[PDB]
Amino acid sequence: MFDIFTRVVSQADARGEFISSDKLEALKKVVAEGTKRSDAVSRMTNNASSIVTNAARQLFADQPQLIAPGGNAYTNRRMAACLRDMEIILRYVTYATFTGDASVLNDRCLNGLRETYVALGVPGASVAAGVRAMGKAAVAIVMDPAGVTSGDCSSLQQEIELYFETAAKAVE
Amino acid sequence: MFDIFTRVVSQADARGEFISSDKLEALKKVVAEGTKRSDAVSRMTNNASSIVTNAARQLFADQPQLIAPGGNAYTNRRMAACLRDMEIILRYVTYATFTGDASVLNDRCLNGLRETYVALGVPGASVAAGVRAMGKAAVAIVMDPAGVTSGDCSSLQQEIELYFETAAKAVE
Amino acid sequence: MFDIFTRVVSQADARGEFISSDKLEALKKVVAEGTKRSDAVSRMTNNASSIVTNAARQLFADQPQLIAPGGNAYTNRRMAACLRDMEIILRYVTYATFTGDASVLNDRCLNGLRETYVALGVPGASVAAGVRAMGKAAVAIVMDPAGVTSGDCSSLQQEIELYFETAAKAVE
Amino acid sequence: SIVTKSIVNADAEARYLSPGELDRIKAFVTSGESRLRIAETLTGSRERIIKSAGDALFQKRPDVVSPGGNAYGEEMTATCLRDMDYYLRLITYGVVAGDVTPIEEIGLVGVREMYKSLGTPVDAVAQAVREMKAVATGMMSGDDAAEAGAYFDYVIGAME
Amino acid sequence: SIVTKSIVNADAEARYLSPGELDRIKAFVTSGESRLRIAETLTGSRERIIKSAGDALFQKRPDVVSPGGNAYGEEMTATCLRDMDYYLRLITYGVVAGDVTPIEEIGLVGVREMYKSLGTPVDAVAQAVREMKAVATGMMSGDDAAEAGAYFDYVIGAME
Amino acid sequence: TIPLLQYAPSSQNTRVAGYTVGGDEQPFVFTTDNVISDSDFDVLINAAYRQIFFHAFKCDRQQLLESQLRNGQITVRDFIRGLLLSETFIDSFYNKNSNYRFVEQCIQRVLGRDPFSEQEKIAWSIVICTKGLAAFVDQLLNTDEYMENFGYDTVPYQRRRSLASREQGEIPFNIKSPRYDAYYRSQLGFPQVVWQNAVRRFRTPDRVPQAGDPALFLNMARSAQIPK
Amino acid sequence: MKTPLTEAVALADSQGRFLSNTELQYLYGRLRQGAFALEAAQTLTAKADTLVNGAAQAVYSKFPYTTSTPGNNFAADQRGKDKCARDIGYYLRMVTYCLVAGGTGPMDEYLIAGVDEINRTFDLSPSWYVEALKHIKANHGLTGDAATETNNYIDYAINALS
Amino acid sequence: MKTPLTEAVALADSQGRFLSNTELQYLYGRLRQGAFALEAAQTLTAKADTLVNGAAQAVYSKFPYTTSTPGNNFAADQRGKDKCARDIGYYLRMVTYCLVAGGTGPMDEYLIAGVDEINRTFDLSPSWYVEALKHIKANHGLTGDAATETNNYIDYAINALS
Amino acid sequence: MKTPLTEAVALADSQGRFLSNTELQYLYGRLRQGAFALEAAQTLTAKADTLVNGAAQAVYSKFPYTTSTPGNNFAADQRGKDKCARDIGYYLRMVTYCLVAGGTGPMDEYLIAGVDEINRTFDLSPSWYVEALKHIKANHGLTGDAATETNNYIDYAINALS
Ligand SMILES: CCC1=C(C)/C(=C/C2=NC(=C\c3[nH]c(/C=C4\NC(=O)[C@H](C)[C@H]4CC)c(C)c3CCC(=O)O)/C(CCC(=O)O)=C2C)NC1=O
Ligand SMILES: CCC1=C(C)/C(=C/C2=NC(=C\c3[nH]c(/C=C4\NC(=O)[C@H](C)[C@H]4CC)c(C)c3CCC(=O)O)/C(CCC(=O)O)=C2C)NC1=O
Ligand SMILES: CCC1=C(C)/C(=C/C2=NC(=C\c3[nH]c(/C=C4\NC(=O)[C@H](C)[C@H]4CC)c(C)c3CCC(=O)O)/C(CCC(=O)O)=C2C)NC1=O
Ligand SMILES: CCC1=C(C)/C(=C/C2=NC(=C\c3[nH]c(/C=C4\NC(=O)[C@H](C)[C@H]4CC)c(C)c3CCC(=O)O)/C(CCC(=O)O)=C2C)NC1=O
Ligand SMILES: CCC1=C(C)/C(=C/C2=NC(=C\c3[nH]c(/C=C4\NC(=O)[C@H](C)[C@H]4CC)c(C)c3CCC(=O)O)/C(CCC(=O)O)=C2C)NC1=O
Ligand SMILES: CCC1=C(C)/C(=C/C2=NC(=C\c3[nH]c(/C=C4\NC(=O)[C@H](C)[C@H]4CC)c(C)c3CCC(=O)O)/C(CCC(=O)O)=C2C)NC1=O
Ligand SMILES: CCC1=C(C)/C(=C/C2=NC(=C\c3[nH]c(/C=C4\NC(=O)[C@H](C)[C@H]4CC)c(C)c3CCC(=O)O)/C(CCC(=O)O)=C2C)NC1=O
Ligand SMILES: CCC1=C(C)/C(=C/C2=NC(=C\c3[nH]c(/C=C4\NC(=O)[C@H](C)[C@H]4CC)c(C)c3CCC(=O)O)/C(CCC(=O)O)=C2C)NC1=O
Ligand SMILES: CCC1=C(C)/C(=C/C2=NC(=C\c3[nH]c(/C=C4\NC(=O)[C@H](C)[C@H]4CC)c(C)c3CCC(=O)O)/C(CCC(=O)O)=C2C)NC1=O
Ligand SMILES: CCC1=C(C)/C(=C/C2=NC(=C\c3[nH]c(/C=C4\NC(=O)[C@H](C)[C@H]4CC)c(C)c3CCC(=O)O)/C(CCC(=O)O)=C2C)NC1=O
Repeated sequence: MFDIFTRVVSQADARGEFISSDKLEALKKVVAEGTKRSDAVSRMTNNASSIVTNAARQLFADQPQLIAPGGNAYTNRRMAACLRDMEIILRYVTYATFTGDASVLNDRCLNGLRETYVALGVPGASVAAGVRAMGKAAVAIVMDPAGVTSGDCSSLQQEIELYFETAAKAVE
Repeated sequence: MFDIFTRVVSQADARGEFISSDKLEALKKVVAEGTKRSDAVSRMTNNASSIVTNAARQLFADQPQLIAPGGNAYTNRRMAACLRDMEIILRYVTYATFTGDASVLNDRCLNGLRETYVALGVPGASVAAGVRAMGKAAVAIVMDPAGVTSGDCSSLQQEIELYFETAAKAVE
Repeated sequence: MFDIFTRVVSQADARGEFISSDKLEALKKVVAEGTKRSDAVSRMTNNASSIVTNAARQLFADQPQLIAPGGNAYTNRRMAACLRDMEIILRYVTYATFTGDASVLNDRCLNGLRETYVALGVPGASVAAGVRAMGKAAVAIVMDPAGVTSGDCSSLQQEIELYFETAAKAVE
Repeated sequence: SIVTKSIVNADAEARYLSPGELDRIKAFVTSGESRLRIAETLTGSRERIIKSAGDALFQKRPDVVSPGGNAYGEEMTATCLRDMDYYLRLITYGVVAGDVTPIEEIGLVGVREMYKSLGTPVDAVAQAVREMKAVATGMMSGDDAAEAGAYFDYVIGAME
Repeated sequence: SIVTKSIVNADAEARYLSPGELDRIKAFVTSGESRLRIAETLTGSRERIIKSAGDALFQKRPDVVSPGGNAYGEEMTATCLRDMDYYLRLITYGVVAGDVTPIEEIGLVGVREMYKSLGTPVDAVAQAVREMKAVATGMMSGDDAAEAGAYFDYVIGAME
Repeated sequence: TIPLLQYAPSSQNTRVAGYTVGGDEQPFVFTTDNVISDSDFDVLINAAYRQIFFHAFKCDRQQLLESQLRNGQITVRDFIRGLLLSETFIDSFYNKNSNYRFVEQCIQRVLGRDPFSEQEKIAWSIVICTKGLAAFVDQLLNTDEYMENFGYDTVPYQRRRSLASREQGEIPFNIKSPRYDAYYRSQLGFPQVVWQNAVRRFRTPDRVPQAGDPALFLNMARSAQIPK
Repeated sequence: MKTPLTEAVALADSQGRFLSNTELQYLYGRLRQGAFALEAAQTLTAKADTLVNGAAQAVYSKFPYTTSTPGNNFAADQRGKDKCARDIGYYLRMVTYCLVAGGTGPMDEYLIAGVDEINRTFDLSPSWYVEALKHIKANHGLTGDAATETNNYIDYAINALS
Repeated sequence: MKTPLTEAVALADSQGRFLSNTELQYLYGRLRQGAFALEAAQTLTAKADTLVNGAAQAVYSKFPYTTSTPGNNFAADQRGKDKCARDIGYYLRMVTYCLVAGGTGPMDEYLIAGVDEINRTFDLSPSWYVEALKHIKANHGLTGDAATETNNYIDYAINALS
Repeated sequence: MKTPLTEAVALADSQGRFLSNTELQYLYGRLRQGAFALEAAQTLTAKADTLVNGAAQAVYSKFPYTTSTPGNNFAADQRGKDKCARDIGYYLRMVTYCLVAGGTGPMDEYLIAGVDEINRTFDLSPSWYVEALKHIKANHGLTGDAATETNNYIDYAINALS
């Protein structure tokens, strides 16, 4: 549970001194691009149900063993729980790119859900591939311009793909 | 938490097909002998307090170290807890032979109580011998026919002794 | 959670016999010196806030790294928690020398707080030195006479220094 | 065995085997079938022999299983039954060989030094072999019980 | 080990240890603490390594557990997990020794001849060590995973 | 009365929404709203006793608390508090266990969920000694989770213990978490000598598996699943 | 898994008591049910494939738009028809499983518990499945008390759908 | 009041659902039970007074000290015999009530729930009531399945006593 | 373990405060109690074996049926007498333990907490133990305030029994 600003504050307090000037110029540029970070976050957020349905749509086209009887996502209840797990992961990705820090995504999902999927018998590979495909579709949905003033979103595609790869690797 | 019927249903769903005919003839014979299963279950149930008192009576005649001061079942509170533990084991045996499946006995006792008796310092050997003697007395009480129409209990002595040996081995 | 008397009772019950005579003469001498023990306790109790403030005063004069930024007791909240931890340790020392047994001090602090200070990142060395200095100041405050009748304070210096060294070693 | 003992006893004397020793070897060769039957009787029912003999021993000598004794605890009682299993195995070897040189030459020479270094009362071990003898001679016919009880008798005699 | 290899390599050359070999032995002597930490990491969690690696292997190569394969049946699958346990033990030995001469000098010389005499596909054994490497390097930090994966890499390389 | 240090919540079955209809392995719910009989009140009281401290002896039962409960003056969460601050529960649970172990046990029983991490039990363990067990129980009962899932008159229970269409759910907290820890066990000197087992535990030393034998790994070879 | 013997054991366990005559009454009743229900489940197993095709054709008949419009939720293409007769056979198999188990437990655990959110996410109208279950409960061809309780299970699925 | 229909309604209410086929299985089973149990309860009602006197005489026979020693707990005087055959008739009436109700509920609510503390406070041995219930279950004179479940209720009272 | 110093520490711990003058008042009172109670416990230790045999003989005298009837709960055989004088000595030893500890804690933890269910399961009348404790409290032969508080502990055991 950290912001960008609280991250700089905690680092400056662990140093024990005041915040240096270059960190303040970095935070000024962050305050200039923080809206830039988040209009996209808004265009990521508005299409979330389409994102998770298309992600499960491609995943269960890709691995039909999960839909097959005896598969892990075969049962209707389990399949609803699977879509719930995916939607939760997407929501915490949107939270982490809202606050601009991966510590919220770590705190809320990562440390426990790997052991949860081991204990449940859930294959971590399929949900890892699903989070990867969902992240690819999310950047693909975010990057296109349909009536928005053009801007360079290069570091925020960088950051969003970082968050999605962190989620997919912590899932394993 | 499974029946016989729910066990066949879960196996047929994991197969993914309908239930085969031979399983249905087996379940028809089970429905014919399920009352037969039951008669032993009711005559087992009616004498339960006599069963646990005679079992503790023979056990504490057999191992007087438990009654001896410093023994694990020496204290009045601990001795009442010991009779409670035995009565609980007998009750879940009666539940498992009611539903016709050992999964209820597994679910309710087995996976935790071995570690519980290790952590408590409870000797698993004495309670294993007590469950064995209680099971021997239970089949001995069930098999005698007093005021009952003659019938064959042979398979069900098999099943009850199976449940008691599963309990005694999971205790260890 | 044991007294002196309950300790002799539990030992005599584990023996299974009555209490021997020499233990009763020992307990009679304990009943003669138990008030002794606890005037000592009362003059220890009345100066407790001065004891913990002087102990933290010497400790943070001795190790200025804890007060330094990034130190474990640097933050105001953490420093208040540090004084709270010290006052708790002193209180359970006073409880153990009230009941005349170290089992209360063991029960309430010792088995968990070593792992707590490991998991927190708390340096066990500084709090060990602080409990040692607090115990030295506590015996130094207890041993002096200011308007009190002469008494055999010394064995009880033995017992109080035993309790403080047990606390400091269980902290580590 | 019998053949080893006869060969060695003629060997020190710088002579061949005397004809009396030769009909001794011949009679042992003929009685080997009954020896093998006693050995199968002792081998096939070793579980009940060790179990019942340990039960009767700890009934008879309860102090070695009480706290303070040697065989106190789970693994110590398991090692105690293992030592009894060792001695029943040596009994089977001595039954087949027709003489006690397997039993003595394996598990009876330094038995006092070993069980003194372990802290074990040797009289309780003699009681263990006594209960093993009781269960084993309760398991056979008359002459078979006498022939097995000779070797059980040698083990308890070599204890004390 | 490293010291054996340096001593032998100076020994054939009829010379003492060169100073570069001596600081090699010195650096290995200093890194022995991290080697012992990797060894405790590999030793303490051997159950989960062998279990998960066997699961992923039989998922990956199901024909060796199907009827017709080598590791078909209860005892054959138990022997398969035992062979995987042997190779994880040799991995721990090679991690401590700082070189692969324990692994090669114990369980890699005639591995092709042995597994050909048993009727075993050696590629499936390489997949078993691959899954063991995946579970083991999923269990450690980065440099620890690299240092253990070097020896796992040597075992899979010496298979094929 | 400094605030608790913040702690991570780990992933658990309670954390998700969960899509379950009324199944068996869903635990039975006991509210005072649907029960009014003398009978039904006795059944509810025994259910609460079972959940708080596995078995309740006749001396253990509190005539005051049950007697107040049948009128309606006392709500069932106040009955839970009366069981928690009861002396026999303190004696069986608080005195024998360690402080952190006690916080773990009571969080399991009252909240119906396992604690998220050791750091959460460490965070909660300070309230006990700083303010007393009564103030800790007061701080534990009025949280968001207890008020959201049980509330005023629902007996607490283990939440989502068993999953839907599963054979084995989770271990019940009653059998899983015993009354005292291993330290109090070591205080009793409780590993008892059992010679009557070692007669029946004794197998011949030839039959015992050794380090070259594959019988040690046979349990793993039969516990692992092999696809057809 | 709400089956009568399982819930009887759950009642006796939550009460903390032994089994009484109540559970034995439950048992002679359950055996009375199963004594016809197993043969009725076998008869449904026999008629299953034709019932599935007839239900799919009735669903295409009442809702003809699903065969026409392009959409991956609709069964216009062939894969929609494969998947959709697959879930027809799923519904029929769950009906037979509840006929064997003697309670609504198997459909409640395999179908009902997530069906609402699945039809919400996938744009599937539940009325299609209601029409199919109505065709099945009309055309199963059983008679007597087995037919009434089969219709009970199918009507339970209908009420759980909408 | 653990009776089968009441506990079926309690299950369906605590689950929050409607009634299913499980409760109807419980019901046809309960009607099967009551179809003999009501006539058996009437037969016990007929033989009740002689059974009460025979149980009291058997209790005085096995425990002859209670007729001899002076004590208000013992039935040495006449008021002890009036009160004590009164609680014999109480036990028999609760047996008939559980025979009508179809479950152990009436004895559990009218007898069992406080009997231990009452026998503790009043110096009444429960073995007296065990002997009386054994005499009743020997001498009730029923036959068949009604006799077996009557013996079930009496054995339940015995196990609840000691 | 309800002993005065233990419960004083429990009060001060649950309140979250240090020790006050209240606990020191508790302490000078406890030392006043122990100053006679330890010698009284030694005197009971001296007279213990004859008190146990006298209590067993008084129990056989008031309840002569227990010596006569065959039954493993009754002390008709010799093993019943060994076990039963063993639990007489158990009761007397718990009385001495509470005399040393200064509170009813040891008997409450070693005797009272399960005695009701044990006497329920084993068909032991608690009145036997009440008679034995009455004989002990009559025949212990102490005098003064030690005798009054010894009678207090024995009467506490009696009230906990019935
Ligand atoms: C806030 C963070 C958080 C996470 C991440 C979380 C995961 C989580 N996923 C679960 C189940 C599940 N998760 C999945 C998901 C999948 N399985 C598959 O087959 C696919 C590989 C994948 C779909 C992407 C499925 C199918 C279950 C159901 C297992 C079951 O019900 O038996 C469960 C078990 C309890 C339950 O769902 O109702 C938890 C706790 N819970 C949380 O609170
Ligand atoms: C919470 C409601 C809300 C929204 C949604 C919002 C969005 C928003 N995005 C803006 C700008 C912008 N937004 C973008 C975003 C992008 N351009 C690209 O080519 C990328 C693909 C993409 C990022 C991934 C860019 C490039 C600008 C240019 C102006 C600026 O830097 O703000 C601005 C500047 C002011 C304006 O447009 O009138 C607004 C209002 N403002 C609001 O108050
Ligand atoms: C539903 C399944 C279930 C089981 C099986 C269970 C066992 C269980 N037995 C316990 C204690 C016990 N169990 C025993 C039983 C025995 N010890 C002996 O000496 C004999 C070998 C044996 C008699 C057969 C005893 C004596 C204790 C008391 C330990 C103590 O209070 O210190 C405890 C500790 C808490 C307490 O009783 O009050 C648990 C949790 N609990 C459960 O909820
Ligand atoms: C809950 C009240 C209740 C009871 C008590 C009950 C018992 C009961 N036992 C029965 C059968 C039977 N019961 C037995 C039992 C045995 N035969 C032996 O020789 C063995 C020693 C013994 C088992 C150990 C047998 C062999 C049958 C034959 C019929 C059948 O298989 O059910 C039947 C079949 C129907 C009938 O007899 O009218 C009933 C009613 N039914 C009830 O509703
Ligand atoms: C009843 C027995 C009991 C003990 C012993 C106990 C210790 C304890 N000390 C803690 C923290 C602490 N304890 C200390 C104490 C110290 N750290 C230092 O730097 C010094 C070496 C030392 C001062 C002597 C500090 C600074 C913290 C704060 C850690 C933090 O808040 O991040 C915490 C974490 C939760 C919190 O304080 O608010 C616990 C549980 N809690 C208990 O309930
Ligand atoms: C809770 C309120 C309270 C207090 C404070 C208290 C103290 C107290 N201390 C006493 C004795 C005493 N107290 C001491 C204490 C000491 N002498 C030394 O020289 C040592 C340095 C020191 C111990 C470190 C001694 C030596 C005695 C002699 C009498 C005795 O043994 O009690 C006595 C005996 C009775 C009396 O003095 O009238 C009292 C009253 N009593 C109370 O009720
Ligand atoms: C430490 C060096 C070392 C190794 C490697 C070793 C292997 C070894 N593996 C054996 C068998 C075996 N090992 C396997 C193992 C496998 N088959 C498969 O399909 C899997 C791919 C693979 C394991 C994952 C099987 C199936 C057998 C039994 C062969 C047979 O029964 O014919 C045997 C014969 C039985 C025995 O005595 O264990 C040896 C000696 N021994 C050694 O000292
Ligand atoms: C065992 C209980 C069970 C049920 C009921 C079940 C239903 C189910 N139907 C699905 C899709 C579907 N369901 C339908 C069904 C229809 N659409 C129509 O137009 C027709 C009216 C109707 C034919 C019956 C179709 C065509 C799909 C594929 C559409 C998709 O991509 O999601 C999916 C998503 C999986 C996928 O996308 O392939 C589930 C989970 N799954 C289960 O495990
Ligand atoms: C409807 C269920 C029900 C039961 C079972 C019941 C028992 C009951 N029996 C009582 C007394 C009694 N119970 C007995 C019975 C006996 N003593 C003997 O010696 C004989 C062996 C045995 C004859 C059956 C006697 C003689 C009394 C009067 C003793 C008294 O003052 O307490 C009392 C105390 C009331 C009183 O003192 O008059 C109760 C509550 N009450 C009930 O409401
Ligand atoms: C330290 C506190 C303590 C007490 C009080 C205690 C009582 C106690 N008495 C028992 C049995 C017994 N209690 C009695 C006592 C009597 N019966 C009579 O007829 C006489 C009137 C009376 C003689 C005093 C007898 C004879 C037995 C053996 C009966 C049995 O098998 O259960 C048993 C069951 C153990 C066994 O069966 O051997 C316990 C636990 N145990 C304890 O640990």
